[PDB]
Amino acid sequence: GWVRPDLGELSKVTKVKTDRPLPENPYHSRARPEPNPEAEGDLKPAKHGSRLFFWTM
Amino acid sequence: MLKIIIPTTMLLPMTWMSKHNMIWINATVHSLLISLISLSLLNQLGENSLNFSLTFFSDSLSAPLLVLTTWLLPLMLMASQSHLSKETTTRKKLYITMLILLQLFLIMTFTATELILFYILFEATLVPTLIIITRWGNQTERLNAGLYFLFYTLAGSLPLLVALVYIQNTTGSLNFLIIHYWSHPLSNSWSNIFMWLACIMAFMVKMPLYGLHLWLPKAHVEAPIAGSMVLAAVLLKLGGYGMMRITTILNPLTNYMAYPFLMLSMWGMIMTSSICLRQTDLKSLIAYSSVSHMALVIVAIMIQTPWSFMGATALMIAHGLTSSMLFCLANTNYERVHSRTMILARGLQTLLPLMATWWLMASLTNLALPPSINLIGELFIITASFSWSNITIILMGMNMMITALYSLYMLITTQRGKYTHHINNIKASFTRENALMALHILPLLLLTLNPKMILGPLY
Repeated sequence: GWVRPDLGELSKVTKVKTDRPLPENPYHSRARPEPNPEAEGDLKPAKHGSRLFFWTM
Repeated sequence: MLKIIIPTTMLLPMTWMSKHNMIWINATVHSLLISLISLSLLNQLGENSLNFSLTFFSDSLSAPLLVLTTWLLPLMLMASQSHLSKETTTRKKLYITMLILLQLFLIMTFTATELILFYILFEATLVPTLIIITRWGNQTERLNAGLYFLFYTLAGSLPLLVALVYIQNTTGSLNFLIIHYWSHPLSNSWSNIFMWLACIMAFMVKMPLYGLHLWLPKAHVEAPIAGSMVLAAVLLKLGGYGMMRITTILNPLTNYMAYPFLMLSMWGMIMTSSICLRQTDLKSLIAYSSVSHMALVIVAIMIQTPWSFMGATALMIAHGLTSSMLFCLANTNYERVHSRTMILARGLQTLLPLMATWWLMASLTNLALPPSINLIGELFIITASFSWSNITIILMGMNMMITALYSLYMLITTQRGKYTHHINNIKASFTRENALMALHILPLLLLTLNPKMILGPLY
């Protein structure tokens, strides 16, 4: 009592109702480095302008 | 302080757009006007300098230099009237532009409030003078003259630049006021002595120093008449004005390793004066006498005695004037005879009496005859040296042996004596020569009566 699978029918992707728990860390990844100190605040005029050599502004 | 800077900046459109005939009439008539405008800068406080803006300021040391430069500018105009009459008008306008641009860079240089701003405008002056010396020069060697000029000055200038940025990264500011208030003792480490060597050798080269002096004989002699006065009168003295400014952070190493320079000046001043008495070219005499007086002021700064700083300013202006009449006078014999040999023209008072009158009073001014500020400034150096070392007098006293031994010597073989009966070229004196002679020497007796303003900041 069997049925020949139709062409393409057997290649269909399928869902499996396994009861195995999800692998939390499949790659065994470690702790990741924390991000760089983020940027915040508002842009205010540069104090005393360029401040390069004698340029007052 | 843009009271003086801008009208000189604008003077370039002025001469460039002036008509064909006036140009020089235009150039003088406004350069005198700027001179009395710069005469305002004689307003000093006690010790707090005149701080006009963030980048520009002046003090009791800078102001006499500013008036010297600004009032000088008309003088090479009239001095160059004769020499450059034949040339077309466009280069005439260009030549005046070089003179104005030179005085322009001088006045900002003396008045910069930030050390590097001084430096950028310090060596910015060789660029126009290189044009003046090389293009408008007369004799063949003028080609090598310019090379000797810039390369000597630059050979010490670049070490200063590397030193200057180092102080910037170390202290945080090169500004005169900040560096003076936050002045710190320059230690005796081998790193620091080379730092001292870097911040001193730049000015020493165009001081000049004995041995490091060849450019002036090879430049002033073959420089154009206008160019020659300006070099000796003021462009000598950027190193000096800088020297009293940068010497506020080089302590105490200055009192420890200035001996080789104090050496080389003292022997050099006698050496330069002695060889001055033994040249066949009169123009070399003012050149060699210039360094002899100039070697004196390096002694002043090295001991850095208050009295030494007194005469450093006075002799600077005194010699800066002193070389001016002699070069003007030495010019007047030249184009009349087309040679700078004192032997060829002797006893000119039998032909030019009034020229002789100017010649001798400029000469006795070089003699440092009191009450003229030539002596009093030069004398204060003697007193400071005696405080430094009582023995010092003899070597410098030997300098009061050679000066008049030559400073009246060309008199008795250029203006004084008999005349050779073959030169019919010698003619009457055009009033220009005597007129510029008047504006040249009459000041030095005038502020002689009132020496405190040109005495310097140590008043």
